[PDB]
Amino acid sequence: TTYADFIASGRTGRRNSI
Amino acid sequence: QESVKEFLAKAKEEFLKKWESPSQNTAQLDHFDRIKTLGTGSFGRVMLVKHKETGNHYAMKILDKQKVVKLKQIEHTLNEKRILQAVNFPFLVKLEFSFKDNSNLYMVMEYVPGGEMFSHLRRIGRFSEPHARFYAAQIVLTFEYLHSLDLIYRDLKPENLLIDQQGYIQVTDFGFAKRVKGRTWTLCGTPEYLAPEIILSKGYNKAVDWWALGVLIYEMAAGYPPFFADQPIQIYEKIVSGKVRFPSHFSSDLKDLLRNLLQVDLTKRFGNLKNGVNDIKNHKWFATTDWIAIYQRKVEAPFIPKFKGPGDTSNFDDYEEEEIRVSINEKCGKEFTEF
Ligand SMILES: O=S(=O)(c1cccc2cnccc12)N1CCCN(Cc2ccccc2B(O)O)CC1
Ligand SMILES: [Cl-]
Repeated sequence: TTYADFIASGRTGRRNSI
Repeated sequence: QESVKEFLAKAKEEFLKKWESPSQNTAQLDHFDRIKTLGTGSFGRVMLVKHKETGNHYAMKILDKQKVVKLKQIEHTLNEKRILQAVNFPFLVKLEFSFKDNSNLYMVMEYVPGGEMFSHLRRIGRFSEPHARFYAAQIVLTFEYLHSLDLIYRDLKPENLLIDQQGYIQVTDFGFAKRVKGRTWTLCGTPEYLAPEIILSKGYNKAVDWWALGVLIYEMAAGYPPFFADQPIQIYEKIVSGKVRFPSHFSSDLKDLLRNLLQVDLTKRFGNLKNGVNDIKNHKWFATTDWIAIYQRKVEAPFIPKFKGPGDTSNFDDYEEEEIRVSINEKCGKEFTEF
């Protein structure tokens, strides 16, 4: 699912600035 | 209508006055007892502190001057403190004290015990549309206020929104907020929230904040952002494509709003058109929103964080408690003269 793809992305935690 | 113009004109006069003559040096370190580390970053820390005289709790952001200089953050750091002491709006965190010593810069802010929107969203999964709309209305008003000061915010994301004891939002981070009457060019922000024109090396303006609002609304309502991937470059490629998919539970009104906020063509993006912010405020998805009642905080919040009193820290994570060292030698004095 899209949520599963979100989890697989590894970007589920707090996101740092570039 | 004429009331709004008059309110924003008064507000800009007060802002520019404080902007031109910032407050400095309104407390010192030994006025405070340290209680707990609330957050740790590459240039400093945020700690829960108790003012010894009054017993009031505060969040104290502590920035290591040498790390700030090492990481090329001098202007952002000075800018954030200058913004915070000069702005005044219900959904913006209040700066109570600031000072510096040999080693560090200190900003002492009202303590928001409910923690980041981010944790609550990841815990619950996603917010219902009424819940998401409640937060969204506050960001819309906040952006209307900041844009009236010619400030582009550029750093919107659930990580940067705190939930107060009334359930309302407080915006905390202003390092990237730039005074921009025209255009600006810096690549900065968080990948998931970057407008395509920031990725595309074009000049950009405050319209990037309305794009980011679209990202935020999508993430609050879906539980995940519209554009994600294993690596930032692949997020950039999805963003600049005009392609986005919606969860099947998104209402029709919500999708129509998001199609107009997540509009690649910034000459067709809501907030950036002839009627400005009123295209958003008057959109069908916001039909039930009492804008004035939101601003006056007279709307029953959909969620109230759990707070077992003042100084409760249960909505923040646990961090290794490190010393606060203050060197015998003044570090970086010339660079931070204006702080
Ligand atoms: O720790 S905060 O939640 C925080 C910040 C401001 C006021 C607060 C009032 N009550 C509670 C917490 C508060 N917080 C909001 C999210 C961002 N970080 C990350 C961070 C951590 C340490 C130093 C800098 C930064 B930074 O990205 O510039 C820290 C600040
Ligand atoms: Cl995390």
